[PDB]
Amino acid sequence: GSSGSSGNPHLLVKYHSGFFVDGKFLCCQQSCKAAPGCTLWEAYSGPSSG
Ligand SMILES: [Zn+2]
Repeated sequence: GSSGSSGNPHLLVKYHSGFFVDGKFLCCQQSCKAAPGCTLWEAYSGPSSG
C-alpha cells in the first residue's frame, strides 16, 4: 500500500476577495452564489513571455 506523504487532495483552490450582499458578490458579482473562484493568478502588467 501507499499511504502517501501528502497534505490535502485540494491544491488548486481559489477564494473571493469580496463580500456577499443582495445575493450577489461584490468582488466578481457573479450570477450564482456557488460560482467558481474569481480571484485567479493573473495580472495585466508583467514580463511578457517570448
Ligand atoms: Zn469573487
